Amino acid sequence: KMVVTLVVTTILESPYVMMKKNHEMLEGNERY
Repeated sequence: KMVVTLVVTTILESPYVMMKKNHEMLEGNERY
């Protein structure tokens, strides 16, 4: 053939950053 020759950190506080329902099932970016 042709031969070419040339992040965001947070905390576990309840009102600020809480884990939503089904956190064990859906975990990651869309979890908190």
